[PDB]
Amino acid sequence: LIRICSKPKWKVPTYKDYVDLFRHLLSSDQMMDSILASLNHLLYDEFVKSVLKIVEKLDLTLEIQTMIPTSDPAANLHPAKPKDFSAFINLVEFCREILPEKQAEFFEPWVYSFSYELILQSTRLPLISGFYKLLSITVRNAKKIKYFEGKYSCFALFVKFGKEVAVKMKQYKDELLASCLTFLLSLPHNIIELDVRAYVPALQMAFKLGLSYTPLAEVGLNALEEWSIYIDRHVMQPYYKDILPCLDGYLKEVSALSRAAQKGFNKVVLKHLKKTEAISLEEIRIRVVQMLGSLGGQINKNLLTVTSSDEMMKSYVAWDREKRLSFAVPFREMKPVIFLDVFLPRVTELALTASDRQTKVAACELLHSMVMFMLGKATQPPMYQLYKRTFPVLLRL
Amino acid sequence: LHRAGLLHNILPSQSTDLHHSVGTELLSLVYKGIAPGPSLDLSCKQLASGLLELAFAFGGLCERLVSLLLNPAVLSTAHFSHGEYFYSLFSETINTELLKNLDLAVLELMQSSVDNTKMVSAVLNGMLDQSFRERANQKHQGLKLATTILQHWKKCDSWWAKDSPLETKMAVLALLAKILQIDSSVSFNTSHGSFPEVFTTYISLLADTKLDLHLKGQAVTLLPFFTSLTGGSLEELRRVLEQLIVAHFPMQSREFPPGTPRFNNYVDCMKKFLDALELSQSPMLLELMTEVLCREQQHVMEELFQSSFRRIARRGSCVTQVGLLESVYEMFRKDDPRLSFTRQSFVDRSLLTLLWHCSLDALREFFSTIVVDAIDVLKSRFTKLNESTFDTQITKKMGYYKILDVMYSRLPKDDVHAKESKINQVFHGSCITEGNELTKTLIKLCYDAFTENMAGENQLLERRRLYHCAAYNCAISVICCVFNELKFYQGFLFSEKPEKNLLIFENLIDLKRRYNFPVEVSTLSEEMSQFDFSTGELEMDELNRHECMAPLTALVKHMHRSLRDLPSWMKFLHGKLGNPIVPLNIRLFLAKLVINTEEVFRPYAKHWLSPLLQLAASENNGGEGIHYMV
Amino acid sequence: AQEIFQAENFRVLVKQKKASFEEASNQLINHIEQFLDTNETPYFMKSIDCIRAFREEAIKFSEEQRFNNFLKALQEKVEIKQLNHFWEIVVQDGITLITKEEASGSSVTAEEAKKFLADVDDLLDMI
Repeated sequence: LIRICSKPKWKVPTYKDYVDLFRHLLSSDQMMDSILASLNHLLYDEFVKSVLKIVEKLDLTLEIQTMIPTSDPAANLHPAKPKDFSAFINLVEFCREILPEKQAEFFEPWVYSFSYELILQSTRLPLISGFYKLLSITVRNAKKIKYFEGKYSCFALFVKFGKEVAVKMKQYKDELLASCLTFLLSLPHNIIELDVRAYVPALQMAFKLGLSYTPLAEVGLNALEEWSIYIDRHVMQPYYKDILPCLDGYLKEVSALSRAAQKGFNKVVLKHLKKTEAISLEEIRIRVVQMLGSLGGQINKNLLTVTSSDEMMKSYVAWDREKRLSFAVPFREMKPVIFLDVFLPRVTELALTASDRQTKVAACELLHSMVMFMLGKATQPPMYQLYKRTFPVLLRL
Repeated sequence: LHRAGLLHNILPSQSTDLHHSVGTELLSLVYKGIAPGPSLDLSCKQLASGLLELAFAFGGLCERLVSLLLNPAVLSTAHFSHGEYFYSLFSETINTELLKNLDLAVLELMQSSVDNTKMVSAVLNGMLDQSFRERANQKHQGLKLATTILQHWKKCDSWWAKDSPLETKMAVLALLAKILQIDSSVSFNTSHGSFPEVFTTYISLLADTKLDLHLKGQAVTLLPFFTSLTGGSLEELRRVLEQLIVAHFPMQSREFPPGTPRFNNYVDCMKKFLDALELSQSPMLLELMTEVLCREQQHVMEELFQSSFRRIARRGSCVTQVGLLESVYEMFRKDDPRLSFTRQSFVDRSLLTLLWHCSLDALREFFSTIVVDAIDVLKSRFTKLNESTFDTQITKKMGYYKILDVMYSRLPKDDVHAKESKINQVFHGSCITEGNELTKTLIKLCYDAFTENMAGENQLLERRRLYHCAAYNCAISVICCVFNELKFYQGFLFSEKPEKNLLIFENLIDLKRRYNFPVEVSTLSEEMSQFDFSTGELEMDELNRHECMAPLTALVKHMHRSLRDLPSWMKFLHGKLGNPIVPLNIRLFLAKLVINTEEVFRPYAKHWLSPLLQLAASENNGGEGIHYMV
Repeated sequence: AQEIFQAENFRVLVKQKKASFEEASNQLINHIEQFLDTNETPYFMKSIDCIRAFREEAIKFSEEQRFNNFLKALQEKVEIKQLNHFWEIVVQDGITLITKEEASGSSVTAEEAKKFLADVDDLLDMI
C-alpha cells in the first residue's frame, strides 16, 4: 500500500494496473490457489487495517497560501504535504475499485469502525474529498449486504452525519460537491425514510450537475429509482413535483485495424482487435424515459409541472420594452439596419453555458463587442434596463 | 483518573507487596486470555491494548512484564512460541512501556541473553525501531537506550563469539547497526560507550576467516562510523580491513565470469566498500579502494569508482578534500617498488578525478604543497642504463605533467601569474623576485620534453611517447594560462627547429601503428524510512583517442577567441599536411584536428582545400583506404 | 517419414589439487610476481606460505626439477630487483635446493644451504 499509493525514455504506470493483482489476491482467489495444497478474508482484513493506518497517519490537513474567499475550499486547496495527499488519492481510487465487491460476507464487521473514523476525520478534515468517497464505498457495501434492518449506534451516526454533510455541502464546488452528493445519494434511505425534505436538494443538485458529469447523473438515477421502489408511497409523493422537473433537461480513421480489414482478413484483423467505462449519456436518457414510464402516469405528470414557466421566461421575454442597439451593417451602397438586442440573450447564454470551446470563445467575443457597442450608443437613448440584464452576466463571466 | 493521578487513592493495593494487585491481575488476564484455554478481532485488540495500558499506568510492574516476554512457555498449535505471540500481538504499547523507564527494562532484558536469545533480540530490536520511529520530538530516548544497551554489551556477549550460530552474528550486526544509527557520532573517543569491547566485536566480525562475504558486506557499513578513529585503533582497523582485502578479494582484476558465486559476492562487497567510502570521506578508504582499482588494465566497475570519486571530492570540508588529495598523491609519489603501469594508473584514473571535481575555487593547498617537490623531479635527469628506474622516472614525470595540467586547467590565472605564494617557492624562497618564475621554468622543462630528439633512443618507445604527450598537454594548459595575448602559442607548442632534430609532431604521434579505419566508424515516505531501519562531444573511435586531439582542439578553439595565414600553426600544420613526405599518421592526425575544428577554418577556406583534398584523393591509406575518413 | 521422425580458499584448493600441471605453476608464478610488485606484508607471508606449500608438494609428489628451476628464477629476480625484504623473509625460514644427492631422494644431511646461503632562451622574457 505505502508504495503503490505513492507512485504519482522510461514509462511509469502509477496504480491503475496494480488493481487486478489486488483483486485476484482476494476475490479471484479460489481459481488460482486450487493448484496449491481463507486467504481472502485475511487479505481483505489486512487491506482494511492498512488503509485505516494510512488514513490515521497522513496529515491530510491544508494550509492557506499567499482577497477573501468565502469558498471554504479555496486557495487553501493546497495540502501541507502533497506527497501524502497524492498517496491518499491513489488510496481512494485503489480502494474504490477494490471495494465495490468482495463484501459478500467480508465487509460485514468493518462497517461500523470504518465509518466511525471516516466520519471523525471528515469532520475535522471536512473539505477533503475521498473521505466522502470512502464513506460512499462503505455505505454502498453496507447496502449490498443488508446491515440496516432497524449497529444502531452507527445508524444514529449515519443519520446525524448525513444531516450535517447535507447542510455543509451547499458550499462545496465541483469535485468535493460531487463526492458529497455521491455519498448522500448512496445512503440506503429505504431505511432512512425520515426527513426526506433534506435529501431532495441533494438529488436535484445531482441531477442538475448531471448533463455534464455522467456518473453524477447515474447516482441520481439510482437514488430516485430506490426512493420510488422502496420508500413509502405516500411520503415520496409530495416530493415528486420538485424531483422530476429537474430531470427534464436530460430529454434534449485509418488505423491498423482499418488497414487489416482492407487487406483481406487473414489473422491480421484478429491480432489487431486482440491488441485493443464512463457511462453514455444516450443510455442515461434511455433510463430516464424507462423509469419515467415505470413510475406511471399518476406520478409522471410532475415532470413538466415545474411551473410551466418560472425563469426561462426571463429568457423568453423581451429584455427591453423597446429596441435599441440599431447597427447599420455597411455594404457597398445600402447599409441596412440590424438589431443586436434580438440575439443578445442567445449570445449571452452561449458565453456562459456553451459546452463548446469554439462556440464559447465566439460568444464571449460577441458579448465583448456588443458591450462596447451598447456603452457607446448611450454616449451620444435611455437604456439602463438592458444593463440590468447584462451586468449580472458580465460578473458571472 | 490516571491523568489526574487519582488512580491509587481510588483503586488501592491491599496489605500486600508494593506492586499493584489490580495491575497484576489485569496483565495476567491479558496475557492468558489471548492464550487458548483462539479467536481475535480488532475491537478486542483495542480493548486489550487499553487494558494493559491501564495495567502499566498503575506503577512499575516492568520487571514482571519483561519476565513475561522471556517466559519460555509453549502454546501448541498444528507449538510456536507462547511468549513471543504476546509481544507481536501488541508490540507497541509493550515497547512504549519499556521505553517509559530505561536502564532497568534493558538491563532485565539483556540479563537473560544466553537463555532467550531470540526473545531478547526481538524485544531489544523492537524497542530500537520503536524509539527510531519517535525521534522527531523524542530524539532523546533513542540516544539513552542506545548508550544503555551499549553499557551492558559485555552481557550480550556469547552472540558474537566464535562458533556461535551464524545467524546471531548477523543478528547482532543488524542490532548494532541500529544502535549506531540511533546515537550521534560519539562511540569512538575516551570510551564514550564501551569503546574497547565494542570495537573488539567489529574487528572480530570483520577479522576471522570463518564468516562470509555478504556478512561482512553488511559489516562494511559500520565503516562510516569508524573511519574517524586515530593511531592505535585506526591502525588496527586498517590492518583488519587489509587482511579482509588480501584474503577475500580477487588478486588483481576480475578473473571471474559474471555469474559465478564469487563475482556477485565480490561486486556486492566492493560496492558496499565504495558507498561507505562515499559516505565517510576517509583517506585510507581511498588508499584501499584505489589500490584495488588501479591494479589492472581497467577494472570492471570503472564508472562506479569514478562516480564515487566525483562524489568524494564534491563534499566540502576542504581539509578532508586536501587529505584525500595528499593521500592518493603520496600513494603515487612514494618510492615503493610498484609497477610502472600501476603507478601511472594511480594518477590517471584515481587522483585526476579528485583534482578535476574539487580542489578549491582559488586553491593553494595541494599545488602549494607539491610545487617544489614535483618541479624538482621534472628537472631530474634520466639514467638509460636500467629499464626499471628509467621507466618509473618516466611514469612519475608523466604524472607530474598531468597534475600540473589539471591545476593550470582549473586554477584561475591570477593566483599563478601575480606575485604570489603558490608560485614563489621554486626560486629564492617566498621573496618578491620577479613574478612568473615557475611559469617560465615549467615552460622550459616542458618544451624541452616532446621536442627532445630520439635518434639514439631505442629502449622504451611507447612509454616515452606517452611521456611526450603528457608533457605537451601540460604545455598547452600552462600556455592557455601564461600571459597568452601576443604570439606566445607559436614559440612553444609550435615553431620547432629541425637543425638539431627538434620534432614536436613526429615524436608524439606513433608513426608505426597502422590505423585500421573500417568503412563506417513525507509522513508516508517516512514510513519508508522506518521499514528501511527495521529491515536492513565527438566520436571517440581511434584517432580522437590520442590524448592530444581533445586538448589540441580545445587549444585551437581557444586561439580562435584570443586575437593570409597565421605564422606557424596555420602555416606549419599547413606545410606538414601539404607535402606527402611527412609520415602518414601525422597527416591523418592533422586532418582529424582540422575536421573537429571546422569552424576555425571557415575564414581560411581558400588556403584549406588543397591538402585535405589530396589526402582524400591520394592512394597511400592502407587496406581499402581511409574510407570514413574520406 | 521414418527418416524425419525416427579469494584464498579457492587458491588454496588450486595449489593443493590440479588435474593438469605447469599451468597452475605459471599462474602462481604470475600471482607471486604481482604480489612482490606490491609491498603489503600480508602478501609477503602469502608468498612464503606459497613457496612452503610448493616445496611440500614437490617433496610429496616426486618432483625436484620444478622446485630448483623456481628457486633459481626467484633468486635471479631478487638479485636483479629491490626485493631485499622478500629475500630476508625467505632466509628467515630458509629455502634451498635439494641437498641430499642432487636427485630425487636419499638420507643425507643438508649441506647446500650453508654452501649457497650463508634562441629558446630569448623566447622566455618576451612577456
